[PDB]
Amino acid sequence: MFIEQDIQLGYVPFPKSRAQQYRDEGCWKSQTHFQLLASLKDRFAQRVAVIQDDKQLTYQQLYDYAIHYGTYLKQQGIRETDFVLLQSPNVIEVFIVIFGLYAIGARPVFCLHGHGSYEIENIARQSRAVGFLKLCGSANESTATDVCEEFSKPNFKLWFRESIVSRSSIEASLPQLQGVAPANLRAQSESEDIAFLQLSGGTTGLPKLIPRTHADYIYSIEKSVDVAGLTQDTKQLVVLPVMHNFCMSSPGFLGVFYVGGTVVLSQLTHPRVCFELIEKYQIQQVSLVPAIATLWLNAESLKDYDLSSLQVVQVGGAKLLPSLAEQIIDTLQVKLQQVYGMAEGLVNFTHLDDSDQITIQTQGKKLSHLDEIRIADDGNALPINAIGHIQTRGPYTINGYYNLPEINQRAFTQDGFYKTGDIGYLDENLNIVVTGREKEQINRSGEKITPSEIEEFILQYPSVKDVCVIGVSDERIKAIIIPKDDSEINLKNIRKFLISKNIAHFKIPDEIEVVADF
Ligand SMILES: O=C(O)c1cccc(O)c1O
Repeated sequence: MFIEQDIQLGYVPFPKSRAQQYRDEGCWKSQTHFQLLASLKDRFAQRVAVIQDDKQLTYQQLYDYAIHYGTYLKQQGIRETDFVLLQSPNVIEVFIVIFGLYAIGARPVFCLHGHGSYEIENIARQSRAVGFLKLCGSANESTATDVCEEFSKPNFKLWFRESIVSRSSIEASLPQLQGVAPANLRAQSESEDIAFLQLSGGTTGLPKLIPRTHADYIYSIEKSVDVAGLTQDTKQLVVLPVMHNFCMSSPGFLGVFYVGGTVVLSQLTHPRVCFELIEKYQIQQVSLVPAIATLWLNAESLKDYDLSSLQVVQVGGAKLLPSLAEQIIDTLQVKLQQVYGMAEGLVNFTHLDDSDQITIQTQGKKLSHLDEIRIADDGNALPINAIGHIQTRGPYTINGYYNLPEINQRAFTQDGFYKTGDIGYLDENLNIVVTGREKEQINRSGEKITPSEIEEFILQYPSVKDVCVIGVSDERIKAIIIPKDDSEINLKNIRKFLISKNIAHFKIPDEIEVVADF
């Protein structure tokens, strides 16, 4: 079985007990991403799935192009369970390449547009990817081979390097299909096999690989569809990066596909462009982050377009100020829907029948009744209305990043809960309220220190069992160390140990404290 090899390659699977419950309860279903697409072509063949400028794909056309492009990848040497990096802006051909890979059982590795070669190089190595597919909005951008020529080290195993330039027609975007006869392409992947790798939030360093299976990702999409209220008449505007988990599935373009609705792709966030598309296509839903909502609400063009069709606006990132939330609701005359989610798994939505106050003040309810949210104090669970470290496990939450055993020992609890790094509380209605991050960045005399970084090194000290690197005002760096009982755990020795390891001088603790617990 593929899972046997995957485990040896760094995949941490769902424990057998928890996997059975998720089967028994009807969470995990038996469709891969491509079996889902086939059944969507069966139900919604002639419905428009995607629009981008003057290009458009019905569900039938999406499935046909995907078959064709999958046949081409197969002829080029891509094999089932191979990892392939996919970097792309918001162009319509990205849906052909995603499902083309799914059609032969290849495994996408989703990379944000705007990630540099520095990010691509480490992701390619860590995933052992054999391919890099890069889509370009124009003939000016860097091709897949241009990016690979920037690597510091050769990567011989990443031998497939293909670029697609998005042009005025789909047929002209995929000229390599011209000499390929479409194939009955048959992958043997099961729904519980790994479907793809996502990337974690890359604000503090190199992104981590996140393995999702078909069954658990499609389950999350099914649930998101219900809570966002999507139907086959839904028209959704896509302004966020297509490669990002939010835009993909919360409820994302996959949620719209799932119901036979229409996705409208814009390469741009510019207010006037988006307002025009909303008016033109009578868009009813859009997902935003606060920075885009601020841009829209302060545009003086707001009054020049008919935005009457807007019904719901998702806002994700868990960093939405109540004042802006209320401005969103009243200015756009929509139901606000806050989304607190993460590529690693758990997603929380406010509900469409929620009071406006709840949508203003909270990030709503977990997708699954089998989702488990622990607000941890020392590790112990806290009651309602107590602020603590948000931890989670459930039917679509990863049990480990891919091919990262040392990080995994730290990013998950002993009983297998994912540690989000966020703090917050569950209120009286069981709505999550995110109030901040567990360990923010320290401002030590100009330098910005990532606590997680200093913690990793200090954990390489033999007698150390736990450390928490915090900042004090003056800002100084303090390390709270829990010993395994060692007088050699002291400031001078820890500092010299870190210097010897060649960390940045400006990231060494200025103070130590050896306690028995936090
Ligand atoms: O990564 C995120 O911030 C995010 C936000 C909302 C919904 C999601 O699925 C996410 O991954």
